[PDB]
Amino acid sequence: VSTAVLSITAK
Amino acid sequence: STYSRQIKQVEDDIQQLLKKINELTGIK
Amino acid sequence: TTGIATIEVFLPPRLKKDRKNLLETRLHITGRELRSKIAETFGLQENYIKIVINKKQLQLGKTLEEQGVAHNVKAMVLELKQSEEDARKNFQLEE
Amino acid sequence: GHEYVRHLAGEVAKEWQEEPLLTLVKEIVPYNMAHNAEHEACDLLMEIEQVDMLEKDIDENAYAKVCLYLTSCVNYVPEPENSALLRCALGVFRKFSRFPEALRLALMLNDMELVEDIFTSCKDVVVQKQMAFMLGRHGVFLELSEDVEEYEDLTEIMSNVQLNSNFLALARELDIMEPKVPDDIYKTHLENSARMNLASSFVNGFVNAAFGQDKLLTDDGNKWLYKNKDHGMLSAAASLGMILLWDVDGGLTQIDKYLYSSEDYIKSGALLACGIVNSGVRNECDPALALLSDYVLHNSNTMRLGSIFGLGLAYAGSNREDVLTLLLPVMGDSKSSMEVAGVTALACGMIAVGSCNGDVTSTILQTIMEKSETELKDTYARWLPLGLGLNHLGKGEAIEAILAALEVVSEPFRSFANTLVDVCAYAGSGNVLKVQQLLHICSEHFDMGAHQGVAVLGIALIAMGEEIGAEMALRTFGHLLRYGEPTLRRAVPLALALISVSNPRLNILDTLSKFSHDADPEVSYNSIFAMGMVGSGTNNARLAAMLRQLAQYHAKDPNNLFMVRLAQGLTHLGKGTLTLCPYHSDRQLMSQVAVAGLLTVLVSFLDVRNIILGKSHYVLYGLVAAMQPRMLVTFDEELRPLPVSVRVGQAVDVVGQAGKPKTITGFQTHTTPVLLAHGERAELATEEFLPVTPILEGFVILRKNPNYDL
Amino acid sequence: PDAASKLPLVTPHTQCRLKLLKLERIKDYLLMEEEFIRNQEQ
Repeated sequence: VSTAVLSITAK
Repeated sequence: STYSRQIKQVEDDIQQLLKKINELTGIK
Repeated sequence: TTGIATIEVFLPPRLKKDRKNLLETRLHITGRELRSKIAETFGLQENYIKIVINKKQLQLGKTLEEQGVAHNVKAMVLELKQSEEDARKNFQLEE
Repeated sequence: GHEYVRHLAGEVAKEWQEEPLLTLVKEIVPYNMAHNAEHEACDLLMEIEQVDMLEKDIDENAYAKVCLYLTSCVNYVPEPENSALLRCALGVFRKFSRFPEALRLALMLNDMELVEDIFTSCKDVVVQKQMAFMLGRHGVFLELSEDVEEYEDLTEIMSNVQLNSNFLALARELDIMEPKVPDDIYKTHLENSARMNLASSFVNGFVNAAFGQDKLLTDDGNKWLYKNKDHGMLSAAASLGMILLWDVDGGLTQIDKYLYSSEDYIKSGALLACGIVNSGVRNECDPALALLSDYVLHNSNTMRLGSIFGLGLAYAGSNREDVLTLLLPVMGDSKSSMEVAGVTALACGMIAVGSCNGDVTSTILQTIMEKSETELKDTYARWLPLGLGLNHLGKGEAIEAILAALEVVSEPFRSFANTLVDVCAYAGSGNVLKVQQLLHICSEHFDMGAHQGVAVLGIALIAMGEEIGAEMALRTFGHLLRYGEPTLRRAVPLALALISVSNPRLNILDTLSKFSHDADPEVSYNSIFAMGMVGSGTNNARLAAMLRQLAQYHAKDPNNLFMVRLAQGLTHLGKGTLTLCPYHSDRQLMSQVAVAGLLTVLVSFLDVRNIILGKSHYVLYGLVAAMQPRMLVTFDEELRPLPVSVRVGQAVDVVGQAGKPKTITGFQTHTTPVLLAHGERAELATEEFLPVTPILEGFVILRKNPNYDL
Repeated sequence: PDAASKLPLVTPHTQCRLKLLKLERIKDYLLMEEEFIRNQEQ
């Protein structure tokens, strides 16, 4: 589908 | 309360994700 | 000094003595002699203990010098439930 | 206006990410110190990334709150803010002369030079004694210099040479010196082969661990020792060293009788027992290196099997150059089987855990390259990456080059090694990105899917850092067990055991009990062993009842019955006085040795059919590396026991709310020589004594309070 | 209570960065759970 954007990778 | 809006948004996202998890996994 | 090495002997705690004892000796004496000396001065049975010297085992047949001992090296004394020669015998009986 | 300045600080933090700002923060922070709103000030410097001058504006009455808040935020923030937060909190502690809690943060940082500087800077000999106690519990040893005052006592405390005597003093105090036969655990009279003998040997070792007395082996044990057959006869002798754990003088006395055996299995089991006996305690004369060194290159592979594992357990978490140089050539030896190579990898990883040793990494990589693909199909090859992974345990981004070195390796062993080392590098970090990668690995269904079990185990190995990730990983493990492939779900019980070892929480025990009687034999064995591991050393009555019911159910299945007996032995480990949890100091310090041992057992359990149930059950003795006592001793200035009244109860989070909130709830008052369950804190009931360290775990030193009896 | 939907108790109750980080960790694990379940169902 699509890699879920976690809080850490949000940068 | 500088994080009040961030905490509220994260809590709403948590509740929505939990509801989606329950819907996908069944448990009813 | 003058061919005197003070081995740092570590006795078992069951013998309630000083944990670390200095013991001066010469270096060309054989392992059996060293075993007998630590047996007599610290009061243990000569054939009922084992010496761990310089992170290795004490070679009774070989002299101390060829084992690589030196100054201020440590020797731990381990007591034995059975002596080194009759333990093999009774274990051979236990076959 | 408080609200106006709060909004101004929030706006300043917002625009910083996008000269007078420094003045604004230098005025706002002292205000928040004044009006007891410390955490808002901490958030300000956290946002604008100037936690450096926060230290200068701390008073004596608020250092504890700011320090606790800063430390509690580290588990949830990524690098490089972890190091900055730890160093700032450590500097604040050091400025206030709170040396033990500064050494705790230094140990968290894994900065050896900083730890040595903190230890040396302190002038109070008693504080140095307590800090040496914490270092000995953590497995960290400092080579102090001779001019340092009280060298002998400090080194003795750090080397844990007095651990056995103190543990026996506990056992006499709690009148639990009486040995327990495995029949007392089985309770077969209430119930309405070499395998069972081996299981009973393991139970006998587990229950009487570190006690030094036994009704079954300290007697004429040759009858019981020969009652086992073949490789089980390996482990029973090794179990004799488990009863004498931490007793490197008496234990080696009781093992030396078996060193003269003409039987190879007993001789190498006794060598492993010698290694086990020296585990934890750091003797100056190196007896384990004296007894087991001559058998690392022996013709018999069993001789090597016992010796290498014993040397690894004895010198685990030591990074000793001599032991590593003695053990490395064993890998490349032609006569060394793949079993011996794997056990050498485990031992070298345990010795140099978390040290990123260059020689160990190079040798393990070379050994992996030299092995052919058909050789790599062997499951004991799985121990080669683990020893590599243990080499970089918790190091994080230090494995990328290693990862590159692993690219040439053929598949599916390349994927297994990559996942194992990637997991070990981020052990106890809670990195949600790494757990996301592991879940991506576990998502693809498929021999080919060997690394999926390692990924499942690594989810727990990363989420074990803190409780939020732990419970979230419990939910994730439930999903994996529901949707996973059989190879995927054979590791979920192992992950559950790893994430809650010695913590018998009801939900995990129920989850494991549901899958204990499962159709797949391997998941059943893993679930039963995880029931044992989760309640290991807890003496849980309910868990014992479940295990007895399972023994009734699995009576006709030798493998399941063996696993049930193993779980029963683990549940009563050390007669309830030992814990396998790798986290101490209020579950904030991760013991690399304990993690290494738990990994050695659990990764090997990924092939429980051939390793644990086969000829390699001795790997269970890796749990010895994780065996620590759930301790609370109060010592006087001269280290003599000091019975004091303490309140023990479930730990309660204090961060946030102001005042002096109670840190425990539902507590009871006991004299100090008491055992602390997982998650249980203890506080001095009276004010007669002041502890040297805030954490009342392990060995604690108390000083007379001048204010008391004023 | 609600069984599967017991989430961990975040601390402290007062709004701050630490509570935000804990709640974001819970959200991250829930997001990973959602991705894993959506991948396994299909």
